Amino acid sequence: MHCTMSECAKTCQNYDLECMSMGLCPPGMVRHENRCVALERCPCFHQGKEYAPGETVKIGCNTCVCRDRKWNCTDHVCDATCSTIGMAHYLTFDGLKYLFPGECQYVLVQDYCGSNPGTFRILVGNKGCSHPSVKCKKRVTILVEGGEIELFDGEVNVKRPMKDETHFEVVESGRYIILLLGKALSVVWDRHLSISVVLKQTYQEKVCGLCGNFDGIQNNDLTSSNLQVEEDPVDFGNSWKVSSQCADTRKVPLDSSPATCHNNIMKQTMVDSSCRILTSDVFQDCNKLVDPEPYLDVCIYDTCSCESIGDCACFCDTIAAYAHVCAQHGKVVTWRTATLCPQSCEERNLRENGYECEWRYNSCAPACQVTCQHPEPLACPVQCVEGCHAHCPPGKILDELLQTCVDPEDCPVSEPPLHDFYCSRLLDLVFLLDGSSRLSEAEFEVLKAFVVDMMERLRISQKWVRVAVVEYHDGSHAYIGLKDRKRPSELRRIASQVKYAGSQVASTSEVLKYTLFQIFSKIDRPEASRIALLLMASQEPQRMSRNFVRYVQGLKKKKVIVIPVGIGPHANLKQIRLIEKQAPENKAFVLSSVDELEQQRDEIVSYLCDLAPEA
Amino acid sequence: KQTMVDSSCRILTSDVFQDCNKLVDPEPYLDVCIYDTCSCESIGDCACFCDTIAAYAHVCAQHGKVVTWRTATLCPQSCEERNLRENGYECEWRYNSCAPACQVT
Amino acid sequence: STARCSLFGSDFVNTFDGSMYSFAGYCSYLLAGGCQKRSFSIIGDFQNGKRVSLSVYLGEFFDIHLFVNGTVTQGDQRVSMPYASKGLYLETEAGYYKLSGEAYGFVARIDGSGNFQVLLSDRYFNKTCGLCGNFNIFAEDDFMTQEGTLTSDPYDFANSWALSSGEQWCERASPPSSSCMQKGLWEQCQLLKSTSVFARCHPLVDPEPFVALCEKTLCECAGGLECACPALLEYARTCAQEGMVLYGWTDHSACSPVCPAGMEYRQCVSPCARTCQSLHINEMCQERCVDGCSCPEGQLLDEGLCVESTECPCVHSGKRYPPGTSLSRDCNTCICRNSQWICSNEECPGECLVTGQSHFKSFDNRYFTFSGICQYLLARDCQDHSFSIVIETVQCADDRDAVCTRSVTVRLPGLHNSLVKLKHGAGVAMDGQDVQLPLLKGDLRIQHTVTASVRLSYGEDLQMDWDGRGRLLVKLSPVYAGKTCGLCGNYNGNQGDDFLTPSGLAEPRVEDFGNAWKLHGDCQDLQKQHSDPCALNPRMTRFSEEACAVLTSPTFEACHRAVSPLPYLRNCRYDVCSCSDGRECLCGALASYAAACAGRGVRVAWREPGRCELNCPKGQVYLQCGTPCNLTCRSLSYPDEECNEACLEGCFCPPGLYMDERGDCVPKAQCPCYYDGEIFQPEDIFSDHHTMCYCEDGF
Amino acid sequence: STARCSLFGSDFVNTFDGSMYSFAGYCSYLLAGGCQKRSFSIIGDFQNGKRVSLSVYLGEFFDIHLFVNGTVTQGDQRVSMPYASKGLYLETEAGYYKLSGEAYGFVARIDGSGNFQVLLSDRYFNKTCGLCGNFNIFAEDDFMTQEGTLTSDPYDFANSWALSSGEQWCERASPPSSSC
Ligand SMILES: *[C@@H]1O[C@H](CO)[C@@H](O)[C@H](O)[C@H]1NC(C)=O
Ligand SMILES: *[C@@H]1O[C@H](CO)[C@@H](O)[C@H](O)[C@H]1NC(C)=O
Ligand SMILES: *[C@@H]1O[C@H](CO)[C@@H](O)[C@H](O)[C@H]1NC(C)=O
Ligand SMILES: *[C@@H]1O[C@H](CO)[C@@H](O)[C@H](O)[C@H]1NC(C)=O
Ligand SMILES: *[C@@H]1O[C@H](CO)[C@@H](O)[C@H](O)[C@H]1NC(C)=O
Ligand SMILES: *[C@@H]1O[C@H](CO)[C@@H](O)[C@H](O)[C@H]1NC(C)=O
Ligand SMILES: *[C@@H]1O[C@H](CO)[C@@H](O)[C@H](O)[C@H]1NC(C)=O
Ligand SMILES: *[C@@H]1O[C@H](CO)[C@@H](O)[C@H](O)[C@H]1NC(C)=O
Ligand SMILES: [Ca+2]
Ligand SMILES: [Ca+2]
Ligand SMILES: [Ca+2]
Ligand SMILES: [Ca+2]
Repeated sequence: MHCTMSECAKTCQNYDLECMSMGLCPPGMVRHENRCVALERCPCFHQGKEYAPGETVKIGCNTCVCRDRKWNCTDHVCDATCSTIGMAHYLTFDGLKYLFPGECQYVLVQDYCGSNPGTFRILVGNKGCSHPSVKCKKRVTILVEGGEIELFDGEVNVKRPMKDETHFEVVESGRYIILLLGKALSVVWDRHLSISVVLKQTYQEKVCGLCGNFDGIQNNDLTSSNLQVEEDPVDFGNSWKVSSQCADTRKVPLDSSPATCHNNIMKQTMVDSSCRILTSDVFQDCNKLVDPEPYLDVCIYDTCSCESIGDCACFCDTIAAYAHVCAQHGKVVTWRTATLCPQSCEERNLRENGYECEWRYNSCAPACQVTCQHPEPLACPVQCVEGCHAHCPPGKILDELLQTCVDPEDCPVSEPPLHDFYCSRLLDLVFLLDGSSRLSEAEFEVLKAFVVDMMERLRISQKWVRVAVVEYHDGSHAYIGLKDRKRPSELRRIASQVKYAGSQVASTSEVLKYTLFQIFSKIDRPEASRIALLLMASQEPQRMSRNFVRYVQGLKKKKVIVIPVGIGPHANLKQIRLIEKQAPENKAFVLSSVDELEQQRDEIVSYLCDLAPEA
Repeated sequence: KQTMVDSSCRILTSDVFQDCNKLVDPEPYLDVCIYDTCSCESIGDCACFCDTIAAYAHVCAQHGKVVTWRTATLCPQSCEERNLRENGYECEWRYNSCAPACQVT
Repeated sequence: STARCSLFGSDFVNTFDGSMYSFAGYCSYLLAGGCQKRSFSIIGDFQNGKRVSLSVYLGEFFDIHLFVNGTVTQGDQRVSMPYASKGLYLETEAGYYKLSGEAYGFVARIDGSGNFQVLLSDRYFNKTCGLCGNFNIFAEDDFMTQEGTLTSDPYDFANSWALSSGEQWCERASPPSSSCMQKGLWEQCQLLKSTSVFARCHPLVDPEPFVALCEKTLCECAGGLECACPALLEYARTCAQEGMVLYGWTDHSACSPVCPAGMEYRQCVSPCARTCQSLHINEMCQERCVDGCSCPEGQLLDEGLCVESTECPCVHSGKRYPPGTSLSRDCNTCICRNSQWICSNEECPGECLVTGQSHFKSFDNRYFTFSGICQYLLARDCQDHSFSIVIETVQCADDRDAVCTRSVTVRLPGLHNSLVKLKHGAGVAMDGQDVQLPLLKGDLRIQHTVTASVRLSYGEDLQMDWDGRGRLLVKLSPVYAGKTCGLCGNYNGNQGDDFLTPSGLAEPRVEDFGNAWKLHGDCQDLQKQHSDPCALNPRMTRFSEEACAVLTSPTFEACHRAVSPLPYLRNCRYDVCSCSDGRECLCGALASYAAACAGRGVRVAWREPGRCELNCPKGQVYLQCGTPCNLTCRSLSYPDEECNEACLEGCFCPPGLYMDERGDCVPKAQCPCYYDGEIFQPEDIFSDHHTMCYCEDGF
Repeated sequence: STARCSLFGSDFVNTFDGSMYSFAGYCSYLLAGGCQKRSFSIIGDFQNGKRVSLSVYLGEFFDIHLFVNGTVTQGDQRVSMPYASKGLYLETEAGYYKLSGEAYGFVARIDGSGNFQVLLSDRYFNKTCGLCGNFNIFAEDDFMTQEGTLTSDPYDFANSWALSSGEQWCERASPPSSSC
């Protein structure tokens, strides 16, 4: 080896970490600024710079305060912006950027999915390209509350009116059309390609489509319309096409550069070096807050695919999308130049008067100014947007019909009595539902009704009784968790709308494993009784039953009661007796058929509440 | 790409240039436009196409046919960089399709 | 509103303005198009008088050829329906081959019997010319020739609108010879006038031209009453165009328009016919209905076939699966019910990975590259301190971009604060003592894998696999979900927060995130994570591209569905460009992607003589899927130690031989016996105060 | 004004700042180039200790290979002199094969006996690294390795600046045996 060169101390950064295993200030004091500094006075770190205790940092709509080397942040769910970037790239609500070129019409956002009663549905159609091209454009159809607003050719087309036209509003500002479709839904459109949908927290967990289910989780955003998560965005998008007869995207091989750059060098590098504008000095301060790499990829892809001629719009619009994101994060960037993507507003200043120069381009101007058509101020998602902005003296107001500033006067215009039996006591309960084919869908429906009425007869809350519902169909499909804060009526609705799997096998040992290691992972209510209904209607292959006794004994060691409720001739009576042998309180119910649940319900709930203590 | 180049260079035949085409033949400039636009495949600045069209417009202006071919969506040009100022803004500079060449200063 | 042109029957045409005539073409002819400035051309192709295809040209840059028998060719290249390109949509709407040009303002169709159809938007009023004639309500002027003159002869007009090509030059077509009439057949043509259902349309469409056409086609007939059907069908379609759908004409007459197997012909079929795998968006379908074929009531379409609503399958990964089928996604399963999948919604084991020049995968599948040079906290249980894994990174080549893990360190506080160090070269030390493997010590187990990689296990809930060259794979059971911390993330099923830092906030930059987890303050804080090391060594860029492209080749297409190849492609190119030896790192990256595929249960035979063959020691044989449980003679000495491990690729002894310490393959009669940690040779005997033993067959 | 680097004789090198040493390479090595952001790379190719070509790369989109015996190949495709493309000019100036890069700020040359030459503009002062060393008048610091550390051994430095390819992976070069 030809080498030819040359307990532990703690630092505010590495205090909580291990000691370097590759080889002194007083206790309670820490190295900082090459001096010993007391604990509880170490600063907090963000974006590579330090913050003294008591200082604050602004993160989206949330605020964080530095206390004891830990940021302590507000927990507001900020408004989320889905965005179509370029001609073939999408950015979901949770931040997943993915590629999907398609010719057809697709669901961009929709709440008419799942059990939720829908209210709005936004469709996006690609016209003039699927492989990004110069002459391309996108059509948006906004089917909100029965009304319909179509966005096309850079103009709004209200093809049917809404039920509440007061909630509806359209604002034109800078390059963008801003539509308010409600108190919690808005759309921002650059009039050419970059559609953006903004949702407030009230729509969380409810929407779907190409923008994904807004839940703060990225991994599940490629959930197909048929509820299956896809590894490839092409299949996901194909699953979200509105018209079945239309063509599917073909999953072209994933070349390192698109067509017309795959075999065209000196175009690939021109595209690369021109898209590196995202890394230049003007954007260099935004790159600390936002990652330019996804937008760099979009820029390269669209610029290869487009090879535009007269309008350089593909490149310029991608850069403008990145600048729009930066402006949302407070980093307004002046990226336009006379030699790079120039924009002029002088067409609005030349006039029959000659020339009067109220309109300027501005890097970004306040989005929703007051006008003769919008005299009252109105809340709108984006604070500052790029484009032509009319600047005129105090007290003077813009008229959108004149595109001219004019005087303000010149404008042209719980529940106990649900049953006699009500169970107000400390209990944690799990319903394990056999999803095998040994129950037909009709039988599974009556089994669900049995669960639902039992939930009617329990005092559902984090106090008193907590309920969880788990279907097992060789995998443990949980529909309700004990941590869910939803109201009892909503929980009963969710239980009533549990779907039917109908698997040929439903591993019972596997659901015992699931409840043991994932449901009762931590006993957060040691004073409360913990009970599970292993209601079951099927055999399992012997090879899958080998760890059954281990799991039931582990559940006993956690003092989780398991009450097997065998149903029908195909119930695995052997596993039931094995459960009974573990503890006397694990007494079994064996039923002729699921309709006998209606008869057994009263004593089942009586037993469950006998096995639970009061406050 | 050949046909996009062709149809975009046909701007020389459009209405704004249609009166100049009586005085000047656009075919040579159409050929130059097509050639340069294929060869360039420009990215950020659309300068090859725009400069060829500007050369044809310059010839037209020499022949007295001043043509207003610029648009916000086609080869836009802005002069506002000269109007913004340390005092704020004053709008003395304007784009003009063509202005007298050798003004007094 | 919109015009309609039809070429129907054997040799008949109907213009936009209603002029109707016969033409038996022998070449291709212009049916419609922009007549001064021809932005598009609709071209009907004939052969021996019969129609064979309906072509469309968008102005010499795109051409499409829809043949009568379902075949579609773009240029001379065949393509499959449905097809969409450059504003043209080919679809099997209502069982009839559609070719929609909404942007260009036209819709074309071929029915099951070969009758062409063209609908042309109002924007082409008085601006089109072709066999369909001009489009101005005056019908007498439809026969304008391409020379710009009217003619009383249909054939002069049609031949004037012929179009030749480089493999077909048009001959002058002329009327064919004919014989001309039979009363019983003539009654069928008179149906147009006598029947009540057709009588509805008389105020809108005069039946007399159709009756004359029907009479002369009966003269041309070579069959039974069905010869009158083209005229009746065209009359009904003309009436539908004018506004009156003649719902009952198919029942009164003896005709039955051709439909594909199992589908019924019906008037006013909604274009938005219900396929199973279709969103229930009925508000979008504002279009008018059309005549065509439909599946019988209660059935649904599925890849063109009609199926029962309950019979029809789910779709995943481009494949269709019958109802009741189950698909696995790691530890989860998804059941096809109705058209949907019912999925298991449970947490599966998390796998963090360090696999090259500082390429990482968090427990939540966030891929990133960091390239920092320090000891970094890779993964730790910040909640209960069950374990703590630290990696030591060094520059692994001359390039600044080549940084890879040299050694791994694992603290196990529950095991009396044991400090295992996994070293370069796959050695192991414990509390500084170099140790000999396998090591069994309480819950801790360490042993060599068939790949010579050290595999560490601690209980059931933690496992590690260290190859000694720089690849580390850490597998946690769901017990640690949410409890984890470090570069590998918090293991909570979300990529979004994997750049969390001990400060409690998520760093938007990988550099700051990684610097936050460095253990030693004197280490350099990484300023920028430079991607694309190929810039520093341009010589390697061609090899990098052309070699790492194999990850997207059909060699791995079997896996692209299971695992996305893009992160592994990025990592491969980075490694090949930055490594000391590009061949070794090429093999490393390809093996990483193949290992991911195998983790998803897909095995790819990717090794070949030209790339990355395992040259197995001595007489051992390479297997792509071999079982490790019974390879070593220790397995003979400890047969009751349970082993259920899945197969893996590596070097194994032939089926009849076990493997000893030297790596030599030996019959079980020659294995030594391991007893109390001592190695006894075959046939060895010993007796003690308490016991008498002897070694035979490795036991 | 402008720097000069030379690789001359059998196995000798002269840096921009005057440091001079011997190296018998067996692979291709970086002679000069943008050292943080490498917009271009000048690469000297050796074989059995002797020089065989002077290659230039403009950042992975264009490469040119000027061999000692007059042959020029763009990529693997042979081309004939004079040649001009993408700002690079190959010319037989004064009987010696020139490779001018005025736009990029460098001029390269091979004389009739195989001695390489590189002239690098002032804009690369203190911003280049390679066998020609950095370009700052201090000559003692020319032996910076690609790892960013000085070394007293010319071979450590040179081998640190080796560049491998998909058909040639660099072996560790070492001083040859000699009599003196
Ligand atoms: C964080 O802030 C909240 C709200 O002021 C406060 O209740 C809490 O004690 C603070 N500290 C922690 C560790 O949550
Ligand atoms: C752009 O608008 C902001 C106000 O939001 C103003 O401060 C700035 O001066 C404006 N720039 C121009 C050029 O008008
Ligand atoms: C351009 O200048 C001419 C005078 O040379 C004038 O007539 C014309 O109105 C000007 N155009 C604009 C847009 O200022
Ligand atoms: C039409 O049918 C023939 C005979 O089966 C077949 O060979 C051909 O591919 C089909 N399509 C065309 C365009 O001929
Ligand atoms: C149609 O076009 C012809 C030829 O240009 C013209 O004479 C006629 O007025 C136009 N309109 C109608 C209704 O024919
Ligand atoms: C090991 O097990 C495999 C599979 O169970 C079997 O084929 C083989 O014969 C066994 N013995 C050896 C020495 O491989
Ligand atoms: C150098 O000389 C050899 C021998 O004549 C010749 O084959 C070769 O083409 C020349 N050029 C190169 C690059 O080897
Ligand atoms: C050259 O670069 C080094 C490293 O950035 C710097 O320390 C030095 O000041 C620069 N200038 C000179 C004259 O060395
Ligand atoms: Ca989500
Ligand atoms: Ca007419
Ligand atoms: Ca996470
Ligand atoms: Ca120097």
